[PDB]
Amino acid sequence: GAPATVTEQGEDITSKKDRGVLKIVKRVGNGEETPMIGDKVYVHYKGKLSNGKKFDSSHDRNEPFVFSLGKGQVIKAWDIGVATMKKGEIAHLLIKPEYAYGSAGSLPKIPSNATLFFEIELLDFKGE
Ligand SMILES: COc1cc2cc(c1OC)OCCOC/C=C/CCOC(=O)[C@@H]1CCCCN1C(=O)[C@H]2C1CCCCC1
Repeated sequence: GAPATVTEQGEDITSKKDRGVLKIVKRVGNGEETPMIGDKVYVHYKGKLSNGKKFDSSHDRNEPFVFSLGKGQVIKAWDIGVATMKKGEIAHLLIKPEYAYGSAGSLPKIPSNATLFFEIELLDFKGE
């Protein structure tokens, strides 16, 4: 499935090159700008545990998901991954626990030491 494809084929976008955040661009976006830290970012996403045992989508709530990049509003892997995306891009991310919820997890949704998968569409971003 998509998670295994990212394992095999994704780019390691971590600074440490520890394969903690792997990315495939699935649909190319437009322009040269990518979000800077502080920017207000608008996304649609679908996510799940690598193992399929829980799922989540912006669509569940009927509206884009909006966050400020780098303000600790989302997991580290999103701050790292979404900062690489262009407006209109769709990407897949596979994420090791050290860039998500770690050894503690976040019960009941996220177990300890969980690997996470997301599809993310970058709809728009704007400067603070
Ligand atoms: C650990 O708690 C949750 C995790 C996730 C979704 C949750 C959630 O309950 C608070 O509720 C849906 C509404 O929440 C909005 C974003 C939350 C920030 C925390 O989430 C994140 O930083 C990441 C990136 C942004 C989108 C949501 N995502 C999640 O980790 C998801 C999680 C994805 C894997 C499957 C289960 C849900």
